[PDB]
Amino acid sequence: RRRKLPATIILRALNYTTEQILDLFFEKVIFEIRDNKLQMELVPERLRGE
Amino acid sequence: PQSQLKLLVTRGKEQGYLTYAEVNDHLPEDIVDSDQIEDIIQMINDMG
Repeated sequence: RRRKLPATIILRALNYTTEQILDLFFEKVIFEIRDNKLQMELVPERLRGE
Repeated sequence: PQSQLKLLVTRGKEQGYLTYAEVNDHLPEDIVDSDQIEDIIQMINDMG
């Protein structure tokens, strides 16, 4: 019943760096700079609800 | 950016009600005491 703490703080105690936590709870979006002037990888289902 | 205790107070007032658990965690990292609460519930209770 103790005082509230930000969730991620437990993961850190499990030896997970911020990069690792992000790697866990979020998918990836690959931004390619190819030739010049940014290109992006697109999973066709990502465009739902936007 | 900061000042802590406002915050539990200002929220406790606008809601009109706060659970006994609502104030405990919303309290600043400064006062953790058990018998601290005893009189302060009487403080918030005469006001809302």
